[PDB]
Amino acid sequence: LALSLTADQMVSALLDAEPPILYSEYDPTRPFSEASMMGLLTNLADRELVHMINWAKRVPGFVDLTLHDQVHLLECAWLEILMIGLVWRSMEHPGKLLFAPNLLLDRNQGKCVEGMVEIFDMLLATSSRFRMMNLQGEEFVCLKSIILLNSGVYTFKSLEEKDHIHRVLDKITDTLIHLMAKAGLTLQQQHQRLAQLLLILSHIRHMSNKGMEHLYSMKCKNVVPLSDLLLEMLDAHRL
Amino acid sequence: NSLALSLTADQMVSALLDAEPPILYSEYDPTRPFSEASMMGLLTNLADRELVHMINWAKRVPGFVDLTLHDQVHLLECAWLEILMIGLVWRSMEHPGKLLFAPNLLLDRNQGKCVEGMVEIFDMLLATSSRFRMMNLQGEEFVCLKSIILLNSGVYTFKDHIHRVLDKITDTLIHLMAKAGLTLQQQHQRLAQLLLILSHIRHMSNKGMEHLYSMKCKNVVPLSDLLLEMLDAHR
Amino acid sequence: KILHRLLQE
Amino acid sequence: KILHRLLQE
Ligand SMILES: CC(C)(c1ccc(O)cc1)c1ccc(O)cc1
Ligand SMILES: CC(C)(c1ccc(O)cc1)c1ccc(O)cc1
Repeated sequence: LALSLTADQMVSALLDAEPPILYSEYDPTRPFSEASMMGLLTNLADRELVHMINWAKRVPGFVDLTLHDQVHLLECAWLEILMIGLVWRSMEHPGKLLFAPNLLLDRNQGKCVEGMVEIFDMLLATSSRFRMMNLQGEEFVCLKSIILLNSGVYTFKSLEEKDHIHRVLDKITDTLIHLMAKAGLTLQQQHQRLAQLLLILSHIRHMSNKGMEHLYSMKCKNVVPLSDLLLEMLDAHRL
Repeated sequence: NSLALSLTADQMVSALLDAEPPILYSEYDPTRPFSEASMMGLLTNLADRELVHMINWAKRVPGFVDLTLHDQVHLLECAWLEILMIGLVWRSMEHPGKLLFAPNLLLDRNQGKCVEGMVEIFDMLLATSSRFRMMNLQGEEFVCLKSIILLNSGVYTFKDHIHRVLDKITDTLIHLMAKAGLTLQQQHQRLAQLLLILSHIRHMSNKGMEHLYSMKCKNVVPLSDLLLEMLDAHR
Repeated sequence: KILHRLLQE
Repeated sequence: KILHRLLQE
């Protein structure tokens, strides 16, 4: 099925699978502490994970994998996926991270939490990059599925599994080129932009790992509440 | 204006191939195998010497010496471990199951256990090497990938010049794949597969950085001031 | 295993 | 910083 999709059917499929944008519990009047602001973000993240899990099932080729492999891909990629979604929502708000329609933050507020400001700056910088490139929604959904399939594929007959993932990855690459060609880009421009887009994933992996360590830090501090699902995701990375 | 952007595909390839640092040897003790202090002692010693060559390799990467000294410092600080690792992986490619840290220091997974928390990094490295092998990665492709790491990894933590050079290197990769007879679809597919591996290499670097930090804090083996400065740059 | 269960259900 | 000296040396 997944390997049968045309470029357009792939785009449509991914666009149809897009999770919703959730709201936070943020009260603009309510005073902000360290434990409360991180609580809002962690509360939000926890609810996003549930939607992300069900979104993954609609990503072409994902359900073709063993349950053990699906678990692995999500355990590895979850924070990268949240982050790239955040950066995408934040594109139209220079200097701000749109965690939710009712929660728009800047680097200043990202200081009620220790060590948060570094990760925020990286997220903002990625947002700038998206803006500089004029990232398209069609390209974003491709990138997000690439993260899900690629991020854990090298840390897994159990090789027949890996082979299929690479086939689907190639399919998404074709989709990206197809998109760029439609946008009237030259063959040189297509290859250049494709590279520019994939290079971003390196910086997204980086932010995820820095953020993952920040999460473990918050957990051990035992000040901010972490959901049971979030603790298990965090545990998957050990640390 | 940078001389880098004016070079042709072949010229870029040649410059990079020519900039390649040498393959260093480790200390020649044959009856050392192998504790934790001696293991990490050999590796950190090797890393320190490789860094010196890396710093002078970077200066020979077209477009790099056109950046301010500060940008050069920033890029190397960010990318140094990714560059050691991709070098290690490349060298280890024709040696399935083994990591060729040096011609006289070819280690396997079991030996990774010798050091606490290094077996996980070993497996990742070994998986990357195998992946590279099954892709039949070429040396010309490898040097392009390595300089891409140098210019890209720290670029968003700061611009136009670097991205123009990055584009230039992208042109160079495609140029190689076309030169090799690959079809269009194969060219962009291979371009993507190669670049996607850079994400894993970044992951390995982050994990390796944490491991090197814990080894520091255990104060098992002393680290050179240089290696300590490169580590400390990651806070 | 929460994630495992959500993936099934 | 050593890196600065090496980058210039
Ligand atoms: C996991 C976290 C709460 C989050 C929540 C939601 C989101 O969209 C992106 C990230 C988070 C972690 C670390 C961090 O520095 C900021 C936010
Ligand atoms: C920095 C380190 C000694 C190294 C040295 C040389 C090398 O080629 C690759 C890595 C190293 C650090 C951490 C690690 O887990 C393995 C090796």
